[PDB]
Amino acid sequence: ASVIEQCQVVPSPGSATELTLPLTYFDHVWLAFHRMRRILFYKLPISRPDFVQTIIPTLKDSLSLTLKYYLPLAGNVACPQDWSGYPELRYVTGNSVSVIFSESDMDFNYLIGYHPRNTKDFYHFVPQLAEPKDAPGVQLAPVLAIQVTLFPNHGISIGFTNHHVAGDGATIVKFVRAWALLNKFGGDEQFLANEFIPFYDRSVIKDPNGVGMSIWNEMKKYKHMMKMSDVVTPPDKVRGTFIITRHDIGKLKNLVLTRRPKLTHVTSFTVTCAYVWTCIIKSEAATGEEIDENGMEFFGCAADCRAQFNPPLPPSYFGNALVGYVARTRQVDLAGKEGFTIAVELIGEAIRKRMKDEEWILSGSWFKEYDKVDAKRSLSVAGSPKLDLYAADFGWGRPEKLEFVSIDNDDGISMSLSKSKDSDGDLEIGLSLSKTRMNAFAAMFTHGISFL
Amino acid sequence: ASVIEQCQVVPSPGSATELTLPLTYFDHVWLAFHRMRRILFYKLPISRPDFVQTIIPTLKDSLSLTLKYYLPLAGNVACPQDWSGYPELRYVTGNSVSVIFSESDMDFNYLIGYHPRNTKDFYHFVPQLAEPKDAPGVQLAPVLAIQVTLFPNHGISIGFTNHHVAGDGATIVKFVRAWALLNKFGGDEQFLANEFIPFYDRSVIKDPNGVGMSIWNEMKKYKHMMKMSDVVTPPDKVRGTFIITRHDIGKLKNLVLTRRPKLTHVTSFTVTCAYVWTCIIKSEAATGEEIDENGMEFFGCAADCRAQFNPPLPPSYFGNALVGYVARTRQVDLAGKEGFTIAVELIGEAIRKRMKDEEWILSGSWFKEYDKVDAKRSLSVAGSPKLDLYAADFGWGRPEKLEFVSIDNDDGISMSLSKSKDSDGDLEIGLSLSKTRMNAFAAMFTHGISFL
Repeated sequence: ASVIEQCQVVPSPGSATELTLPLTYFDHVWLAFHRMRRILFYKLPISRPDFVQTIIPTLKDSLSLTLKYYLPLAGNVACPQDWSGYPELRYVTGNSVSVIFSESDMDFNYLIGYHPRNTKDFYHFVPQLAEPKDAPGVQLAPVLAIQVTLFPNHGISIGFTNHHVAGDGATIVKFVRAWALLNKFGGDEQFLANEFIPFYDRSVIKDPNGVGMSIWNEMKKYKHMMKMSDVVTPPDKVRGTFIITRHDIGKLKNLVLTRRPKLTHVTSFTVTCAYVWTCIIKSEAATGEEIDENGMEFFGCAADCRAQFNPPLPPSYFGNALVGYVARTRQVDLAGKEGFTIAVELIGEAIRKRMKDEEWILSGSWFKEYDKVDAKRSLSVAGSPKLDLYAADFGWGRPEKLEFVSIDNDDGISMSLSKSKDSDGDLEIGLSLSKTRMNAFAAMFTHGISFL
Repeated sequence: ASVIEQCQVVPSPGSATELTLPLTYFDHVWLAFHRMRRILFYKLPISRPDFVQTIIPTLKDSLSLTLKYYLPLAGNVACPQDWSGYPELRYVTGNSVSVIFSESDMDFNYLIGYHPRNTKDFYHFVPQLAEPKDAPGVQLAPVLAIQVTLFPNHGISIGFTNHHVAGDGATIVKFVRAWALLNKFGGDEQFLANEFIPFYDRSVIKDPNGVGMSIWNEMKKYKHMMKMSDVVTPPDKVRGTFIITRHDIGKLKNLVLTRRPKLTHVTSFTVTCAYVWTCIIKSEAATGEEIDENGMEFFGCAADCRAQFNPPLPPSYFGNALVGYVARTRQVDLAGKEGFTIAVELIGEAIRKRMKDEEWILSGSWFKEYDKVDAKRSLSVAGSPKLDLYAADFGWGRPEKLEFVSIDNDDGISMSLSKSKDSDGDLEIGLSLSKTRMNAFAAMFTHGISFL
């Protein structure tokens, strides 16, 4: 149910008029990627009246204020039509962010549970995101849209939809964080920490090998691959959160040590993913299935490159700086007894390999050449322990539940990962699966840990 | 394919002519129970000729010799037709054991694997067991039948079918053991250990409370319940062995100690069953299922009573001396995280309760009154770690694989348990399940231990 659309939410008075940003080679690939959807739920004893009275005006302000900092987010990513080259992120005085305030009679308490919940109901709280308009010899595409949604008496949700080409994940979260700060302290910029102020000037993304060009004036020939429209198809899968616990991580690390006592790279992340990985693989057998126990199996994830020789890139640099790491193995051994130990070996050495490896980013940019993986047989991680979007206090306190809605659309299994709401060192795992798989998996997760 | 039936295999020259044994209250209940089927496989480079030349005559001898000791096994259990009372085990000079030697072109190596195997193919190697004949005012039923089966070039199987009213499990295994000894040493009785010589005279089964009568002249009214005929229906389920390992048991015991550091009763048996129990319960959820997480769940098993104040019953006493122990709990908690710990608590205290408790056997014989359990929602254990039927060396060495075929027919989940073939302290778990359940379970078993 719709309350008021602010088709416009322009950046605050003091904002610049020109901001156009040509895409780094980091940005290019995301053009062929679907859009990102996150929701934040906030438990509140809020009435409708004062949602309209307060929440709207105050959010409306604090937002525009935010955008004066995170300017491209009102912008539009320009996409070249002929073989002229250079996609830019463009912002011009006039264009703005679409936000919708809606009200909803759905069970809040249900939605914010950790128990598996019908995946299709989360699309109601994430904005749909406008259709492409035209400029000369180019076409523009909205980069961000917000839905704020009241649950009379229980809380507010805040949905976000955005193009990965603009954002980063690291970059988008900084932005929410900052918007929250700005609302929380009623737009006193003296509260906006250095860390939440974006750093724009590119070229600090040095590119000697002309890969920004190369990695593009070649994609430039497959535009049907780069869907410019945001087309959402909610699937019937099921979405549930899993909490692996400070202690339990410890126990896992402990297990590794004992068994394979080499290995420098045994971090929380890598035990966690390694654990999930084996549960996925193991839980599949459980659901009566024809599976090639001999076929290869993949795990992948995106780094964040800002730590990079030269001087490590300013931790506020705006675009994308993701690079993918991939692990691989036959299912046979991943499903057999020393599977978790092997999982940790692989995932770990996937990272320990291409770390301070600047060459492989800039040169041998066949970082863009990890294209012999079976998307269908793989496991992709979304977030990062580092990213604490649970810190996004808007004034109504921290959130009750996070949902990374766009882990759904992936062609073969994707998992969210963030810090717990609650206990310092615990982690949240998000998953989106067929109800029977989900059942299978929830039982494997819960079984292994209980022997730890 | 049939080679030669010895419709007769009478006991050796020196045998007694009269042996009739009235049933203890231990024996009565087994009248309403289906028959027991076990197979032993022996890996051998054996040709057909010398199977006929040697194996047959030699087995044929050693067997009759054995039966001169274990006499009732040629007998017939008499079943009263009018309300006169007293079922007896009867043997008379003349009656004998039916044995069949057959040959088979099925893959031996397949059958003796631990991998799940089509349950229906094991009925080919266990004898069918004759139809009831008549005596005046009574009807007789064969108590035992043997099938010996050649696999040209790979081995011999030895199937057994028998009425639980005669045997015991403890009693039947002693008997195989003894037959093996007798063949192995070419019928030199000086090799037959005191332990393998049955003790017959009852009344050492003291009964002051007249329960032999009571617990019968009441069953005496439901004879359609006591199927006198052996009617076999092979089901399509799947049968696979699981090896929990000396070490792994240790690790489990260790886990208990740490968590619930009270509890005297934490034996291998009770961790093992407790473990399986939780895997059963947990693996059911995995297979997309409607299940009452609030409904009660049972575990049961048969003791062996020979250790019993008076003087503990001669360890060779012939009949049955089984009593059932039952544990119970809601599925909810058995499937949740402290499930295995709770499993051990329950199973353990089920035993630690009615141990040296002679009263509860003789008096309060409402040991026979454990009849509020949901057979459908329960887990029944067959064998015992003690019983080493792997020691049955006939001369061709110890066996390659044991199969307790009659764990199939149970109305809700039954598991075999014996010593490993191989490593001193490891245990074998037998199960018979629907292929999808079986898959589910094999993955749970294998997952939990790998974190141990």
